Amino acid sequence: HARSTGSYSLVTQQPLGGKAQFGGQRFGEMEVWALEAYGAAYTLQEMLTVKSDDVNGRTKMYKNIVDGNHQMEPGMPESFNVLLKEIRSLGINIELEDE
Amino acid sequence: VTVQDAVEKIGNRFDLVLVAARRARQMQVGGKDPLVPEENDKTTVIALREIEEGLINNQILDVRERQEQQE
Amino acid sequence: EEFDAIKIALASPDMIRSWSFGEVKKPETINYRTFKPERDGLFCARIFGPVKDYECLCGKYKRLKHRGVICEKCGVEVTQTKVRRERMGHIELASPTAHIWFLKSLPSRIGLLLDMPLRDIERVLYFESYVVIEGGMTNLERQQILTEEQYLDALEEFGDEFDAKMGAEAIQALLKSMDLEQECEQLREELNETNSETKRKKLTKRIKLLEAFVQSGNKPEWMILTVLPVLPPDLRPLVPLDGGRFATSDLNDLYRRVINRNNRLKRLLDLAAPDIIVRNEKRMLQEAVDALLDNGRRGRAITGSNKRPLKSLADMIKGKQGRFRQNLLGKRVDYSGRSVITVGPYLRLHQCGLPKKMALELFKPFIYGKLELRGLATTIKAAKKMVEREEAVVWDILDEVIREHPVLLNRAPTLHRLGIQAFEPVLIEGKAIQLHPLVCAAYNADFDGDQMAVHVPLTLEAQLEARALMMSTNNILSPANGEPIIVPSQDVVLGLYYMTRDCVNAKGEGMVLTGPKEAERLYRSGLASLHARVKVRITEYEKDANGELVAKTSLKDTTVGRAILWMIVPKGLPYSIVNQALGKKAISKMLNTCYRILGLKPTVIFADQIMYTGFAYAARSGASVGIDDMVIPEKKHEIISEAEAEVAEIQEQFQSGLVTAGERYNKVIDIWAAANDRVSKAMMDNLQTETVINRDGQEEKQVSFNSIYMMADSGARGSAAQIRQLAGMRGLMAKPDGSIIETPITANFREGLNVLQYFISTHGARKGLADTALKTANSGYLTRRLVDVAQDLVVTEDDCGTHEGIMMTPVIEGGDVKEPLRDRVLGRVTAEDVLKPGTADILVPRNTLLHEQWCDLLEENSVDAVKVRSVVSCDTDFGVCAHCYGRDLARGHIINKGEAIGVIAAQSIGEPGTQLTMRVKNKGSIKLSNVKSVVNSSGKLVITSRNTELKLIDEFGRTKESYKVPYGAVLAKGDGEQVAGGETVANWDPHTMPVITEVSGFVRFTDMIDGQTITRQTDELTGLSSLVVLDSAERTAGGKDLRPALKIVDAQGNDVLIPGTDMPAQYFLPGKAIVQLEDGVQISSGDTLARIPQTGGLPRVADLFEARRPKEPAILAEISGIVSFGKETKGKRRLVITPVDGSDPYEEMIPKWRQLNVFEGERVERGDVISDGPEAPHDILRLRGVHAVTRYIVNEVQDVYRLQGVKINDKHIEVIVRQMLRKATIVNAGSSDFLEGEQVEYSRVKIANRELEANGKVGATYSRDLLGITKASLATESFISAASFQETTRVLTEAAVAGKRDELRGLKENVIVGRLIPAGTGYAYHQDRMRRR
DNA sequence: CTGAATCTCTTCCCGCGCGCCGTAGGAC
DNA sequence: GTCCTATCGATCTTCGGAAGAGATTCAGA
RNA sequence: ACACAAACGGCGCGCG
Ligand SMILES: [Mg+2]
Ligand SMILES: [Zn+2]
Ligand SMILES: [Zn+2]
Repeated sequence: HARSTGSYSLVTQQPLGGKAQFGGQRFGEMEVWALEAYGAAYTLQEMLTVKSDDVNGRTKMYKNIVDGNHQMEPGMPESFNVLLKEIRSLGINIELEDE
Repeated sequence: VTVQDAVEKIGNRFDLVLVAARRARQMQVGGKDPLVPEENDKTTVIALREIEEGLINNQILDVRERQEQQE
Repeated sequence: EEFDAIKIALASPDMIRSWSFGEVKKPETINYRTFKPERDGLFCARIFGPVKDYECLCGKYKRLKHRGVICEKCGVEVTQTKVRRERMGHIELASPTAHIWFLKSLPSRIGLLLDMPLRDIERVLYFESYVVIEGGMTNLERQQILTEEQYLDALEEFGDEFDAKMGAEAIQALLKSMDLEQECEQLREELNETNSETKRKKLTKRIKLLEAFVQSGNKPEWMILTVLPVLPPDLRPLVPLDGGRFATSDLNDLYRRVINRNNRLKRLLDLAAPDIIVRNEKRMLQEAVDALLDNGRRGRAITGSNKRPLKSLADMIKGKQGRFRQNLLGKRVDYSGRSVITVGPYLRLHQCGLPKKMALELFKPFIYGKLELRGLATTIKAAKKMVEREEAVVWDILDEVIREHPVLLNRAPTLHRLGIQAFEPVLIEGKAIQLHPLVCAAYNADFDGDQMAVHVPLTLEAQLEARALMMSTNNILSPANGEPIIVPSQDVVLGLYYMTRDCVNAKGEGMVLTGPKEAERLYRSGLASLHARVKVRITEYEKDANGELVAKTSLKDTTVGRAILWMIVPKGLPYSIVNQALGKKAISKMLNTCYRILGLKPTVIFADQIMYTGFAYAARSGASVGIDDMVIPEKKHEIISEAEAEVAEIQEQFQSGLVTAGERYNKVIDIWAAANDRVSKAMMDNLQTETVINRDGQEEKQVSFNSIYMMADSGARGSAAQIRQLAGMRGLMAKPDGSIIETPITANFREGLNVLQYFISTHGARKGLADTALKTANSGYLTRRLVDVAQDLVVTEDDCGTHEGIMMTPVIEGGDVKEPLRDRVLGRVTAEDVLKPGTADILVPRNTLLHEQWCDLLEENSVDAVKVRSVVSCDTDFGVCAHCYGRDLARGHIINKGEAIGVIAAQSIGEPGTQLTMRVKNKGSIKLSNVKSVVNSSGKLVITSRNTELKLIDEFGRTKESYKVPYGAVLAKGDGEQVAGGETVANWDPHTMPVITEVSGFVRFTDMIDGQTITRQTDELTGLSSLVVLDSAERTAGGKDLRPALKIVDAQGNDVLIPGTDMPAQYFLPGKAIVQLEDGVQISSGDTLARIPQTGGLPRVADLFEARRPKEPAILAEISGIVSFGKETKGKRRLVITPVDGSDPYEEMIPKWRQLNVFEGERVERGDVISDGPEAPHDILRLRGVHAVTRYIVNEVQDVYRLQGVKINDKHIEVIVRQMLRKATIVNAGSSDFLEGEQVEYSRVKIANRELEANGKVGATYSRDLLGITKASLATESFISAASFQETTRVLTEAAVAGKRDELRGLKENVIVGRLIPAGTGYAYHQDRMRRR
């Protein structure tokens, strides 16, 4: 099975899963540790932001590839927002700090 | 190609990649054509070759950009 | 956008309103007949946002141009639908409502504040018991709870001299009533008085909480919910599973219940329903909310008709299914694929083969760009349209695109960073992905069907990252140990092994060849056999003192195969290494040494040629295996028959009664053990010996060319055990209980088993599978714990500044060494200059990187131990210094700054853990330690010390041996005597504990009382009956009162003084000591008369890291003082240890059953074993921790793997230890606002003292604390990481009350938010980013 | 305020392939 | 038949396991 | 108007 591009789940913008649906491979949690073991970071950043969880970045990435730039914009993982909302949906007040 | 040698010139694995990427984007879309000859390689390798010679380096890159700004 | 920290807080009610964009009124969702969202309901458009694109439901507007207007007909703003997923709504609660977590956190936050137990306040909350307030006017109370009837009768007693309340209202009122700041100061005053520790700890918890609470921006009254937020609907989608028959959506369902529950209460409030009904309603409302949050923390979870518990809000966050594991720390990624694996011999090491089908898909965005760069595609859709063709031009472009693009391949589950590596692709017509054989071994790939996953790096930076680091050529060395992981395969090694072997006589043998060139030709023509013996001329190169390679030529006698193989060998390597049979052993070190001598670039190409050659001649060898190959020794039957006869004698002798059943049993198995071994001797010796050959006449013997022997002998596969089973006997076997069946499996496999024999074997086989199944599951959960705690550590400093360090020795156990000091000191840095052999001369600088030659130089000298700096000793702040870590296993040279070692260490340990299981002797000179001894009347030295050790020297002057010599044991060796094996060390009592008459004189019963303290035991048949001492814990009160002591006497009427001191020499006695050398008998110094009576892998390492106090720890001494008894044994026995200076009145409570290494007057020092048994690491830390406990822990874990022969580098363990004691405890006011008795993270206190003492102000006195990794991780300061680890709710609450702010230090935090982690590449950017600060 | 013998909500390798399968009660 | 409508919570096939630390809790000292 | 497409949650069986 192989997928270059495809739809994304509603509840979380991450790609669909499996073969029946044209889902993408899951980058396992342990494998991230392996990546972390090596000093590479840009790969990891691209891995989650561009390839998994940023509507804006991946779309812009899509164009850049057609533009031959092969450059990504940092973006921000969407699912993180989902978590923040849920936590904020609890009795907890949670915020992002600028300074 | 496989380098395992250019790292000696710059002296660090991480700096090698970081500096190389800085140069690579120049030849990618930034202009400033490759200094080393071309063998239908890709800019990542081409820039990698430039450091592999010790021809390009961070200090030269720092000089290259600042002097270019001019008018 | 720019941000740097996350903060946690409790939302004041207005804050919820601030988030709100509308009150959700109606408990309905959609117009079920035509599915509009329900206005004012759980999906109201105007509250949340438009359902479609940019337009409202009433269609007042239809373009972006209309941005920024409500539509009066249906309200909702004309805006992007995405806003629908973002904005939140609020609910108005009919009554104050309690948030459960704060109620039922294991330490009840509300309860602790109230100082009222969880169970009691629950009554008030649920409206089943009243709490009275303002009752000081009467017998009533500030906050006393009372029965409803108690309250109702109290109402008869008092009209309104009080107030009694129920539910959250009462709780919130009590919170509001708190003069919270004064309460803490009021409690602070109490602490000063508190005279008992159990009270103090309870108190300390409360004040700290209150101080934190007030200092935070939180206020307790907010905790009681009055307004409630509801998640944006899109985040709680209701998918039409089957059109109108939508899939269940629990959160909506819970909301539905609450809203309806709320409304119904509202109605009665409107109607002013009778009090009892509404009271119940209030609880039912609380119940629903309680369920909504947790749905299971309450007495009973609620469930639908499907009979499954509904998923509460917390569920989506907590645990394995939570967001952290489900989405954040691992996620599905586009441009990925999975394939089945295959081996491509033709591939070079850096290359990998993949199928065109996957490749065509994976690079579509790249293809489109090239097409439009080609201009062949007018537009993207046209490009996509052409790709559908799979036209030739597409393949041409695909080749151009893929021309050098690196790619990522990973097996699952990954063991370590070697588990993922980068490759350059080549295109394949089939569908499997082709892998280089040498690499796959590192991947642990077995081609029985293993799948593999592929990912493509997109950007310039990633491509360089992949090529620079991950590319296979870079990763020849293991990081767990700086050793080649590339050692060839079973087949590759065997073919070379066969090639390198020699034949005594062979075709073409005995010629002289100028060099390999003609050797290859001669073999190729078949005029000479591969392993035929031959004389050859050869040239080889030596690299000079600087490295310049110069040639020498010489003639050699060799076998032909060696010469041809030499052609593959590059220059600079001596021919001798290959002039021998090459098993995996020889190849392993040959390749390893080759790389170090020649470097990496020749090595990688050298490996490929080795791989190619091995396959080629393995095929030519025709190294097949057949049943005839398995020669069986005839002795098998003979020994079996011989052994059987003897076993029959043992059984008959047992029938005769001549032997017990156990002795009968164990003797039989010993007979079998000898029989099996003799079979192994015959079987193994024959197979290797099996070749007799003629050489120019006459015959000679040589190692056999048998297929089976070659496979095992080469080391390619199997072991001597396998062949012993197949050719010899399957041997002794045991039940699942581990008991050995009293008859072994005499049958081999070449001949079939009998039914029962085979049935017996099933027990063992399944057990092995069973263990593996659970082990693999258990080990993973261990690794997860490891990674979390370890992740934080990073090398950031060059030098920390310490001149201190730990000292390294070879493990000296089971007598002499069991490991070389050479291997351990390698790659480290000295702490002090090495003292040269002799004295005062220094051999190595104080901080030299102890690389190979110096280590060789050191071992060349007479060194026994050396002192080295360590990561634990590293003084770095928020990290580690490079010099403390020293060499990198995967690079040979010192580490590059900015690398997170912690993950490396965790993974290094993680992989090998899977391999665990879950189901005088020599020459030398003598030396003693912990020595105290006296000489007896027999002219030999006997030990008075209670912890004496024996150690021996090798007459080179280096010492490697150790043993424990029991207290009272007689030393056979003094003087540091020279000794040899069999000259046994000592006369000692391994059965029982002695008591020694250390002084010389007459042993008397002076103050030894007959009957009450020493009693004549009957002794049964002995005829003689012996006086025996009895213990305090067993004897009458007289035993306590008249406690006997063995006292000697001389002319004074009392024993001559304890040598040098006038104290009586009476030896205070325990029970069960038997005396028949009764009063008045002669005795000499050191004589004794008393004899008093005395697993697995993965779990052992597991609890060790968690540092659990053992089930029953050994009892150890503390303080340097003399011991004494008084608080007579009743439950615990009490002993006083009195240091003669300063702190005499120290005493402890001790269990009765433990044996004691001291009784009443022994002078003992800190940490001395009062009894043996497992030590609690914490106390080791407490006594002499940092260096000592490190060495203890390091040795303990190393033993597990050293048992398994797994070469884990110790330095990784030091990394774990760093975290284990990253915490510290303060007991001091110091000159900083740390609580007088406080627990802190070490770095924060360390730097605080740096500035505080630099100011001349009193630094606080602290001790460093031991936390189990699980406990340590949860205690970490960056709550986000801990929150993601486990027990989420207990963590969040901790942050909540604290209102903590996170600076997102470490990897996990950065990973979650997705910004560049401070790893090698990312660290440089992050380092510069702070430079902007 | 000491003592165990009592006490309950955490956790239980990583991924993959099919198959099935999801509120109750009623105008008669 | 189609379509409307209001709660949802008792008694039945339940028990099918168990390591580890904060309350609350058994015996006086 | 130059543009989306069919997964939410469980259970069983297998896989390395
Ligand atoms: Mg396999
Ligand atoms: Zn409208
Ligand atoms: Zn250091």
